[PDB]
Amino acid sequence: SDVLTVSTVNSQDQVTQKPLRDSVKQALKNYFAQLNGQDVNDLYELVLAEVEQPLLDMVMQYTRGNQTRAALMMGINRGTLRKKLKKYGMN
Amino acid sequence: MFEQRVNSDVLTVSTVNSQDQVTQKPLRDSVKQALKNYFAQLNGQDVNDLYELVLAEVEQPLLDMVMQYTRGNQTRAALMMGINRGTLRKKLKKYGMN
DNA sequence: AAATTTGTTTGCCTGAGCAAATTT
DNA sequence: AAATTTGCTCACCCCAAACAAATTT
Repeated sequence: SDVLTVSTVNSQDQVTQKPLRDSVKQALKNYFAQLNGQDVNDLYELVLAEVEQPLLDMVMQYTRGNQTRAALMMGINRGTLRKKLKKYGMN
Repeated sequence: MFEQRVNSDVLTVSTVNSQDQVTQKPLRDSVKQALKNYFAQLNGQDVNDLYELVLAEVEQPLLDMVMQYTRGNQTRAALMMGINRGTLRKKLKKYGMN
């Protein structure tokens, strides 16, 4: 059903999958609890930078450095991918 | 007075370790693992949309939490996300969040 | 009734090329 | 020596702004 999942453990040491979206939700619930009405400036860039870094990181590992195959898997423009890599200084 | 809290530690998730001690670990790592599993469980065809896949999986909950936190308010929402109110409307429509 | 938000209009990623360089 | 990939140029979404209408303070 879901293709992006992570591994969880419960009290009874069973390992079970939960969707990544649930983890993201958890992280933000946390972030929000810790701040007390202190305003949030750029939450979108925050999350995005937090999520692109390991995305680029895993497809550059998977395509063994091949930016062309990487860009194809991701479904984005080769130039775009260059841009993103320069942005997080993985290059 | 102020201890450093780095970017990987701002958005975090509760993990359980080899000693049943609960610890906060980066959201980065959750994404990382979801992808490692998505790869290892891929026998073995091509992928053409990894980016939109991840992106939707991460936008949906970000949009959800922000709206809960602004009690439905789209102006405050778009303002704290740091995006134009119009595109916030666009994303919201795209995910059926109305 | 005044202030704010909504819903709606307006006007800063990509394919294709191409030579250099790298892998096959 | 061929094929592929890279680095680099070219020129089809996000944004502020505006405004009336709805809503919330």
